Amino acid sequence: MTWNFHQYYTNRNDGLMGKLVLTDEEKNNLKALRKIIRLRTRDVFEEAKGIAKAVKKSALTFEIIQEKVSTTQIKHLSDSEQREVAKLIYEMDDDARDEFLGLTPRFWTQGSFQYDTLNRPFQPGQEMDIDDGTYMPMPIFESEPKIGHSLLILLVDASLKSLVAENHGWKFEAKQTCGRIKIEAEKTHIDVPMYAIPKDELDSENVNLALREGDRKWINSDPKIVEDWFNDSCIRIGKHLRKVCRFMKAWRDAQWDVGGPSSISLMAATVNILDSVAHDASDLGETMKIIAKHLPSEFARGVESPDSTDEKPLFPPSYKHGPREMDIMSKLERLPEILSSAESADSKSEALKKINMAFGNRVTNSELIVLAK
Ligand SMILES: CN1c2c([nH]c(N)nc2=O)NC[C@@H]1CNc1ccc(C(=O)N[C@@H](CCC(=O)N[C@@H](CCC(=O)O)C(=O)O)C(=O)O)cc1
Ligand SMILES: [Mg+2]
Repeated sequence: MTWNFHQYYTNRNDGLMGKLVLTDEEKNNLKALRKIIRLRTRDVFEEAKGIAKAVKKSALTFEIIQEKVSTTQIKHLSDSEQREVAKLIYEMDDDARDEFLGLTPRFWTQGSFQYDTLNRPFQPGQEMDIDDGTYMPMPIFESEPKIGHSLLILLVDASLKSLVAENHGWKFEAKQTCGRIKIEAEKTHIDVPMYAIPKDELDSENVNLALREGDRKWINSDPKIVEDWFNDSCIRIGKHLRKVCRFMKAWRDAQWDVGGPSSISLMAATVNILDSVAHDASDLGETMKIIAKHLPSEFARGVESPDSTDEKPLFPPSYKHGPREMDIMSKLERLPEILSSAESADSKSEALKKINMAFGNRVTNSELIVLAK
């Protein structure tokens, strides 16, 4: 009794991959959602820039500026927020207004869904986490850019909130790093962080994330850093990297209804292990056992972000562990034992049941599990 699980994992119909990967349709529906947001955000900025251009032509009273604001999509903000938008437009200097009039919101063409490892949600209440940033090409700024933090966030909020008003089942929720649209019926939420970038390329640093609460209004955070890291890793290691990342993310979804380690911490740890430990990429069952064996050590040490400019660990080191991190360490230690137990189970039926204690009950096809060669 030594069971092989390579097809349990990799089978694109009945295997774990077949249960995790979104259909071409479901993917296109997320793309459609994403497109609706981007269009509305662009539309809102035009409406606002429309008012700004009228002010450049003639400096209107605040009352007239406010009336114009009130009949834009910005009408979906509160009264005080509309006043604030109208006041910011009223207060613009010539230099600032010309900047604003040249600003159109930008979106990332290279962005995939979770580095192309977005899994179908497993447990009831679990939702797909989709991020689509809005990039604001502006002059490089020291503290604050000509176009203010406040105005930009208000306009993005107006965009998201105006969509929420026109679409039943949608809700808005403001977060630290982003505005969020939650669509519970579609088990989906999409986060719209807002970044400031240089007008002329020059993209290394000076990607600035807008923070909604607190003293710092902007922080340096370039999502391209982690994206490049991971894409390069997949090239260096092989096509199985994304698969094993999907599997660990699925394991996480199965072990915790809410909570568990971040997907990125699992990706960083998995990459570290596959770079440093011999494995056979032709057997994902053997490969997963190798990953399972080494994860506890990766997490115990704390998981460093692949972005060297991020001082905060993706997962805390052992000495900073509370009940939640202790819980996570505990399940990580169980994982390699679960995989070995499945491997030596009495039957196909039992082997499936045991491995499904790691990844949840999804795969129903025991025939994917085969007697070892
Ligand atoms: C890559 N980048 C980069 C960054 N950082 C670093 N460190 N290195 C980098 O290389 N960050 C940002 C930078 C972004 N590059 C971009 C360049 C252009 C665009 C862009 O979306 N342009 C259009 C969008 C409108 C549209 O197409 N509308 C469509 C539909 C819009 C839709 O839904 O998609 C229409 O006509 O209807 C525009 O100019 O308005 C988006 C991103
Ligand atoms: Mg998100």
